[PDB]
Amino acid sequence: QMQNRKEEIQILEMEAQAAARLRQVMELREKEDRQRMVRMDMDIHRQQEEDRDNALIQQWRVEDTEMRL
Amino acid sequence: QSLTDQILSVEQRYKEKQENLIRSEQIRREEVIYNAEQKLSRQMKLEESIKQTRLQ
Amino acid sequence: SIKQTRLQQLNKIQTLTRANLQAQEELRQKELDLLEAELQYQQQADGQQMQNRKEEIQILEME
Amino acid sequence: SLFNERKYLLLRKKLDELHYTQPLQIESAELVDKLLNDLLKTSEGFQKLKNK
Amino acid sequence: LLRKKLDELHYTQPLQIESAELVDKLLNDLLKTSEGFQKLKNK
Amino acid sequence: KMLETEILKEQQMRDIERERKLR
Amino acid sequence: CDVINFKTLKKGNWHSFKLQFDSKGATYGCLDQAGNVTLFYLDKNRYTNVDVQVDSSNLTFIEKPTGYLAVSNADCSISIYSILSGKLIQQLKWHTFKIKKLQVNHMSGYLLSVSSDNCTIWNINTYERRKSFFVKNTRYAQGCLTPAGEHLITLSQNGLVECHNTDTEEIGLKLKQAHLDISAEGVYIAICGDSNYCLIGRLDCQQGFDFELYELPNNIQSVKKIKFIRNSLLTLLGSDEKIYVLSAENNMEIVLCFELPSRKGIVDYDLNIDAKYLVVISTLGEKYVYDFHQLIANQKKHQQDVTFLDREKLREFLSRFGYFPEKHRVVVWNYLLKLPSNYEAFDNLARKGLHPNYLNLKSTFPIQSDKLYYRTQRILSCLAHYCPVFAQLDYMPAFVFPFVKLLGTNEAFCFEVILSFLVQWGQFFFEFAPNPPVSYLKAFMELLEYHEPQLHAQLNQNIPHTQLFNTIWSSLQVVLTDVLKREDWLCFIDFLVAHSEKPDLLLHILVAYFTYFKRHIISFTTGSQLLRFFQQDHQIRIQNLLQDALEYRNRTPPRIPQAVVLQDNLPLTSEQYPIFNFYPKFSLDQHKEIREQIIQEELKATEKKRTLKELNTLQQ
Amino acid sequence: NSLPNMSVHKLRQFLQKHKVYPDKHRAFIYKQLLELPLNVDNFATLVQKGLYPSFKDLYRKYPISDSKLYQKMQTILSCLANFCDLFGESDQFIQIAFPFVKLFGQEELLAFEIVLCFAHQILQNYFVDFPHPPLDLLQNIDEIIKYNDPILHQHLKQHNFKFVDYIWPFLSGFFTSALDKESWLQLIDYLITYNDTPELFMFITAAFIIYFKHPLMKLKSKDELEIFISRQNPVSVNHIIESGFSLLKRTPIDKIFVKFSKILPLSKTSYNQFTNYNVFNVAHQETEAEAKLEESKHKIRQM
Amino acid sequence: QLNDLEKLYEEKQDALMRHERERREIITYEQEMRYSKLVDAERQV
Amino acid sequence: QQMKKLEEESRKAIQIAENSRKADLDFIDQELQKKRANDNKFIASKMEEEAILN
Amino acid sequence: EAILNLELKTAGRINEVLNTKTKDQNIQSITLQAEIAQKRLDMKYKQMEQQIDQ
Repeated sequence: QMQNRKEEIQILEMEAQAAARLRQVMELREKEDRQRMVRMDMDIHRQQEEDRDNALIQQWRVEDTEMRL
Repeated sequence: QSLTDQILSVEQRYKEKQENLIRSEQIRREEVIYNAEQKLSRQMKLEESIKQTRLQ
Repeated sequence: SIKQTRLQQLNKIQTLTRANLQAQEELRQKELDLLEAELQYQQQADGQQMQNRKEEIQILEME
Repeated sequence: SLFNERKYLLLRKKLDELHYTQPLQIESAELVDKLLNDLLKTSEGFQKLKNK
Repeated sequence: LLRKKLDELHYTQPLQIESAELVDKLLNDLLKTSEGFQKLKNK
Repeated sequence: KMLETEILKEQQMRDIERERKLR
Repeated sequence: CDVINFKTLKKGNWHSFKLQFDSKGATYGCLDQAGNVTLFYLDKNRYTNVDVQVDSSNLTFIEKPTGYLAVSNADCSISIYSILSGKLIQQLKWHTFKIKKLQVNHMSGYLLSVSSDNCTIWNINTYERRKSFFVKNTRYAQGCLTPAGEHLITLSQNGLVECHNTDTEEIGLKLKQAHLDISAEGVYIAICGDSNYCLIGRLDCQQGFDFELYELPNNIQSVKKIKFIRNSLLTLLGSDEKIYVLSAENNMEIVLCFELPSRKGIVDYDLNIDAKYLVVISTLGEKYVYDFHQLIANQKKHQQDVTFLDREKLREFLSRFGYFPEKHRVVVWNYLLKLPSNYEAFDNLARKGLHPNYLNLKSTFPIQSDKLYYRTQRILSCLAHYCPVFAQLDYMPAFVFPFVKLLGTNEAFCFEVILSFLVQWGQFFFEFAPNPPVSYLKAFMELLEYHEPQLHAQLNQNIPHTQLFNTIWSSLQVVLTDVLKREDWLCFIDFLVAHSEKPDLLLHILVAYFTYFKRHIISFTTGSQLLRFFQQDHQIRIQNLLQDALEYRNRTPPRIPQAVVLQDNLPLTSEQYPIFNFYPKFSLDQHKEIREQIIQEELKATEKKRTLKELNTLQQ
Repeated sequence: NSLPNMSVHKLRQFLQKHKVYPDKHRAFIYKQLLELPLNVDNFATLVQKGLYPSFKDLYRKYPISDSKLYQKMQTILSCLANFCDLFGESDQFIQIAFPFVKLFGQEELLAFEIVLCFAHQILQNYFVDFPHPPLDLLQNIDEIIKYNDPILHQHLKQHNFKFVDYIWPFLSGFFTSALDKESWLQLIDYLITYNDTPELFMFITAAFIIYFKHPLMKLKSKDELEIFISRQNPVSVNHIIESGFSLLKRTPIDKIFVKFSKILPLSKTSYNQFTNYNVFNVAHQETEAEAKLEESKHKIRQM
Repeated sequence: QLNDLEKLYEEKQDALMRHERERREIITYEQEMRYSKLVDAERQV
Repeated sequence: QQMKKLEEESRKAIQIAENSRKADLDFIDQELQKKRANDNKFIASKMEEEAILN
Repeated sequence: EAILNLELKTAGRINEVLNTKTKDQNIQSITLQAEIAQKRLDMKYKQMEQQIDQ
C-alpha cells in the first residue's frame, strides 16, 4: 500500500493546489463578472444624459423660435 | 473542513447565478420602462408635424 | 477510499466550478447585452432624424 | 444579442493595430480576443524563454 | 484543404474555402509565432 | 472617469445657461 | 431554413431543447426546459401550441393517431399523454431510476424502456409489461431495439456489450454518457458518448459484440446526440455543437455539416421520418427546420470540385331522492369537490379593506337587496382579489350571484366551490379575457356538434358564430339558472358535483340542453331568440337529460381535440389556494395579417407625404 | 416621553400575544424596542442640506398627493439620501422610507431614525450589492429553507426555479412589497425584538415559502411565479411570523450562510452610515421637467 | 494530479477556434467596405 | 520543493496579471475618456453663435 | 515540510498585507484625485454664481 500511496499522496497534494488557486480564481472571475455588471450601471447613468441631450434639442428649437419671435 | 471549504466554493458558484438572476430582472424591467420613455421621441416626431403645420 | 472520496469531491467540484464559470461567461454577458443592445441600437433612429432636422431647420431659416 | 459588437469593435480595432489585413466572408467577430492573446502570449512566452 | 492546417493546430470550427486570403497570415503566425519558442524550450 | 465626465458634461449647462440668460 | 419559435407560438417558459419526430410524419414534438413537452400536429395543420404537463427527459412516439405519446417523467414513470385531445390516457408508472432510453419498435409495436437496473418491454396496446431483463449489476448505460425484428442490445456501465434476441463481449469504454442508435435496416449499431468515437458494430453481428472505434474527424471530441439518417447516413451532433453527417459506405466521407451562423450552435436534433426534413434545435431554442436532402446536396455539391356519504352512494341518492337540502349540503359537496376548507386562505381574502372594482354592481345586477348584492360583492371581490382577471371580465356576478344565493349561505364553502368552478370546471373561461372565451368555447361548440352534429351544423348555418359564442357564454356565465329554471337547475349541479371526477360535464350539460330541444332550435337565427328560448320555462326532465349527458360523455373515444381539454384540478391546496393560470395572450392570426397590411400602408403613405413635402422647402 | 419604566421584557411577550400597538400610539412602543439614538444635532444637519435629483418615487414612477406624504416625505428621503447615497437611489432602500413616512412621518424624525436603525440592524445584508438586491440573502434563504424542508427545493430546482424567482417578493423586492398595508401591518413593529436574529425576516421570508409549498410545489413554469407573486398576497402574516420565530429557536447559526453582525447602532455623538453600499455605483431620479415644458413653450410660440 | 488541467486553458485555444469566425467579421471593416467602395466607385470610368 | 515554488507561484501565477489587467483597466479607461471627450466636444461647442448673433 | 509550511504560511500572511496595503494606497490616490475633481467644482462655482449675475 505504501507504493500505491505514492500516487494517492501526490494527487491529493496537487488536488489541494487546484483548490489553493481556485480559491483565488473564483474571486478573480467573480470580479470580472461583477465589473462587467457595474459597467452597465454606469453606462445607464450616461444613457440618462443621452436623454438630456434630446431635451436640449427641443430646447434649442424653442429658442430658435422664441429668439426669432 | 475540506467539505466546508468545498461548500464555500459551491455556495459561491450559486451566488454567481444570483448575479445573472438579478440581471435578468434589473435589466429587463428598467429596459422596458425606458422603452416606454422612447415614446417621448415619438412625441418629438410631433414637432415635425407641428413645424410642417407652421410651414403649411 | 477517503482520499479517493475527497479527491473525487475536489476533482469534480473543481472541474465543474471551472466548467461552470466558462458556461456562465457566455450566459452572464448575455444577461446584459441581450437587451441593452437593442436599446442603444434602436436609438440610432433618433440619430437618423438629424437629417430631417437639417432640412427643416434650413427651410425655416430661409422662411 | 450585440455583446459581440462591444467586442467586434474592440477586436477589429486591436487586430488592425498590429497591421493585419482582413479579406473574408462575414460572421460575428467577437472572438480573436484570445488569438491576440495566444499569439501575444506565445510571443511573450517566447520572450520569457529567450530571457530564460 | 486549408482546413488541414487548422486541424493540426486544432482550431475547431466549420470552415469556408473561400478563406485563403487571411488563413494564410494568421495561421502562419501560429505555426511560427516565434518558432524559437519551440526551440528555446529545447535550448 | 465618470466624475470628470459628469463635470464637463455639467458645464455644458453653463453654456446653455449663457444662451438662456441672453434672452 | 424554416424557423419555429415557440415563444410566440404560446408564449410561456420555453427555450425548447430536444426535438423528437414521429413515424407517420404528421406528429411532432419537443421537450422544453421545464421538462414540459409541447407537441405538434399536422392534418389540420393547426399550430396546436398545446403542451403536456410532464417533467420529462424523453418523449417517444406512439402510433396511435392522436399519439398519446410515451413520456418518461422525472419520477421515472411513463405518461401516455397527448395534447391533441389532451388526455393523459394512461399513467404507466412502473419504473424507478431515470429511464434513459425510451423507444418503440412500431413494426409490431414494442416499447423499450431502459433504466440502469432493468430493461423492460412493454406491449403498447395495453402497455403491459411482458419482459423484464433485470440483471444484477448491469447498470445499463443504454440499450436499444433493433427494428428489424427484433433484438434488444445491452450495454453495461462498464463498457461490456451483449445482445438479447427477443425470443430469449464489449466496447471497452467506461463512458459516463452513452448514446446508441440503430440503422433503419437494423444492420448497424452506432455508439457514441463521452469519447471521440463513431463506434460501429454490425447487427449483422459479424463482430459479436465488438465495435470499431472509428475516431470521428477533427471537430468531434465527443458527442451530444446520435441518429441514423435516411438510408445509411449517420448523423452526429458533436460536443462542438455542430452536426456532421457521415456515410457508412465510405466510413466518414462527411457529406454534410452546416449550422447557420455558428454563433447559434446546435443543442439537439431529430429527423422527420420523411427524411427530406431534418430539424435541428439551436442552443437558444431555435428550431432550424430544413430540407435535409437539399442541404446535404448543397454543401456536398458546392464543395465538390474544391482542391349516505360516498360518491357512489351519492350518485344514486342525488338521482333517486333528487337534489339535496341545505343543512347538509356542505358535507356532501366538500366531499365531492375535495375541498380543503382552507379557511385561513379564504378569511384573509375577505379582510383587507375596500375592493374598488365592484362597488357598483346594481348597474348590471339591479337586484333590490342591499344585503344580497353585498354577499355577491364579497365573494366576487374575494375572487378578483385572488385573481384580478375576474374583474376584466367583470361579468363574474353572473354566476357568483346564484351560487352565493345558494351555497353562499356558507362563504368559505362557496368561494372554494367557485374556485373549483373556475379551476377545474370552467378551465377555458379566462383564455380570451377580457372578451368571451371563444376558442375555448370552441371546445364547447364542437361538443354541441359531438353530441348532435345536425344541430351544430344548423346553428353554424343559421346563427353566424360570434353571437352563438356570446349566447353560449352567457349561459355558461351563470349557468343554467337562467336557462331551464331559476330553482330546479340545481339538479345539474348536484349531478356535476356527484360527477366532479368528470370536469368535461360542465360542457356536456349545457350541450345537453341544446340537444334536448333539437328541432326546436333549428329554426332560430339569432342569439336574442336563443337566449330567451333556452331561458323559457319549458318542461325538462332534467333527470333524464343529465343522466343521458353522462352517458354521452362516456360514449366517445378520447381522440377529440377539444381546444381546452379539461384536467382534474379539483383538489385545492391548503394554507393558500392553488396558483392557477386564468390568463389569455393567444393569437387568432387573421386580424393581424390584416392589421399588418394596414400599418404598412399607413406608414408608407405617411412617408410618401412627408417626402413629397420636399415641396415645403421649395415653397417656404 | 423618555420615562422608560416598562421593561421591554414585558413587551417581549405582549408583542406576540396581544400584538404590538395602538396605531396612533405605537411610536412610543416601537422606539423603546428598536432603540433610536436620538439627540439634538444630526437630523438638523440632514434637514438643512437636502434633496432632490434621485427622487423617483416623487412624480416619476410613483406620485404623492397628500401633503403629509409629499411635503413631508421629501424630508425623509432627503435626509436618508444625503445621510447615505444608497438610500437616495436604491430601490429597495427607497421602499423602506416610503412606508415609514406613510406609516409614521408625522413623526418626521422618527420615521427617519427608525429607517436608519432598521437599516443598520436588518438591512445590513439587504444590500450585498447595488443596483442589485441582496443576492447573498437569496442564497441565505435557500440555505435556511433546505434545512426547513428540502423537498421544496428539490422540486423547484428541478424545474429551474432558482434564486430570486420565488424569493424576491418578500426578500429582495423589499419586505413590504408582497404584503398589504394592514397585513404586514407595520411588521417592523412586530419583528422589532427579532432584529436580533439573522434576520428573523430571513426566517420569515423562508416562512412565506415552505409553508407555501403547497402552491409552490405546483409551480412547473416560471410563468406561474408572476401569477403567484403579483397578487402580493400576505396570506396570514401572523402564522408566518410565528413559524418564523419558532424556526429561529430551532435553527442554530450553523445552518446560516450569511452572518449578521450584532448591531445596536447607537451613539449619542454620531450616527452610523450604512457602510455596505457600493458608493462607486451611486449618485447619478432626474425629474427633468423642462423635457416636457419646452413642448409647451414651443407650441405657444408656434401658435 | 493535474490540478492545473483547467482554467488556464480558458485563456488559450479559443484563440483561433474562435478567431476563425473573427476572420470573417472584422473583415467587413477592410474588404467589403472597400469592395463596395471600389465597385460602386466604378462610376469613375 | 514544489510547495515552495507553489507559494512562490502566487507571484509566478502571476501577481503581475493584476498589474497587467490593472494596466489594461487604467488604459482602457483613458481610451474611453478620450472617446467621451470627443462626443462631449461635439456637443459642447455646437451652440450659441446664432443666439448671440440674434 | 512542517517547517516549510511555517515559512509559506508566513509568506502568505506577509503577502496578504503587501497586496492589500499596496492596493489600499493605490485607491487612496485615485480617490483623492476624483474627490479633488469634485472639490474644484465647488471652488469654481463660487465665481460661477458671480459671473451669472453679469
